[PDB]
Amino acid sequence: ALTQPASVSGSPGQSITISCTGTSSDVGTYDLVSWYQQHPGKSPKLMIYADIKRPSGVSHRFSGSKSGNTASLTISGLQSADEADYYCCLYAGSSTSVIFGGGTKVTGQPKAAPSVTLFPPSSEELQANKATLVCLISDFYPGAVTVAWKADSSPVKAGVETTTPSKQSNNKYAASSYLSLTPEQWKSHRSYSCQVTHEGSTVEKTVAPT
Amino acid sequence: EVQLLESGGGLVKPGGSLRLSCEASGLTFSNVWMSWVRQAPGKGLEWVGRIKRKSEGATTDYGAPVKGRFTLSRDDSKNTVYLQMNSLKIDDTAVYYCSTLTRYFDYWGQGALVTVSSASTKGPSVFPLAPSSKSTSGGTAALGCLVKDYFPEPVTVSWNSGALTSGVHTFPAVLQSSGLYSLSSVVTVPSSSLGTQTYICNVNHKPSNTKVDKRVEPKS
Repeated sequence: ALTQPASVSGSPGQSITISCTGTSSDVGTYDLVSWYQQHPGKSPKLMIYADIKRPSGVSHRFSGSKSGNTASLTISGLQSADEADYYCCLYAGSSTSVIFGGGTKVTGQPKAAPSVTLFPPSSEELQANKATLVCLISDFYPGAVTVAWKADSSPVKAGVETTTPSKQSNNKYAASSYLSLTPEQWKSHRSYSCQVTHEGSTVEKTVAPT
Repeated sequence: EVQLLESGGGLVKPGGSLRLSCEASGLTFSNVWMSWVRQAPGKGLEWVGRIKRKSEGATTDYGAPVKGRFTLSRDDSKNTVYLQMNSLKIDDTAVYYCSTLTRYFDYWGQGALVTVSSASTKGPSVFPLAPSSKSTSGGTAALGCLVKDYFPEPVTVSWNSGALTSGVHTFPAVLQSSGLYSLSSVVTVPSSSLGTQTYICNVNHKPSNTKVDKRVEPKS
């Protein structure tokens, strides 16, 4: 068992510490550990190993220290690109097993309003007797939106599928929402709206039968 | 460089079997230990197992939740490592990362997704999202294609067989109440009319051995 803090906030330019906490009969007695970086939807990467060392293909701002029970990772000069999940692990000799930490997150402090893209149902999908409205939210911060659908002026809860916000490669966030209708409902109403609320303001897109 | 690529991922029914394979390159297989680490969906890294080199007797060790149900195998003559999974359960659904072990984990593979589930495999329905100036909140027009009603993850998307990358924004999938996934890839573009420019999205749903190349045309 290895324990580490769920969340560790920090401002740009400064130095921050993550702790990997073990037990005396493991980390205390025999002091070795390795640390990993995992950006969203991507392979983990070896940052530091054997507590101290670091490959020449790694950024120098990552360093490892330790006490008896607990080894800790410190990051100096924080930037946007440091925003990832961070893990610690340990392996003993032969006839044993690797122990992994829980995984911790780091953070930044900008702000941005979403871009919203909205398409009606394709000609092909209508011909197939289905209809889907596609609503795509991108480049927003913080990673938190509300998506609401309106059929003309009337709210629609039914047939709505909305993703959770997800960290985008440019450090901002992205999300998507789909409204599923019957062709008869789609051509029934004068217009449909995808309404996205972020930090109190709303960006709204509209489509209509054409 | 060094490259590690996995394969054989996709869907398997609980109690069924699914073998993963992982090919090495830019590294001498013979002398390097191979390992698997598992990223359960929305959860942390859990170690699956390690397999020692031929010269040490090709010994193997596994994580407790795995031991007795998975068997880790090797083949240097074919330059690959095999992960065999016998007794499978919904708790095993995960991304499986092929990795090297050295005296920590130096090199990592792209990761294969195993979705243990009683649900059936379903290839996607793919529709073009017609180019429109009025589709975006922002200034420019956009077009894309809709990857609808597939199972399980993942699907990958290219445009013009990888030739088109700049305007391209592929979104994460939604899991629908229907138990099926839907995905969208949008491309930013100059105007609602696009004569002479070709826009074909390449949908690759490896889990269902399905691939769809959909061209997006102006709406009438």
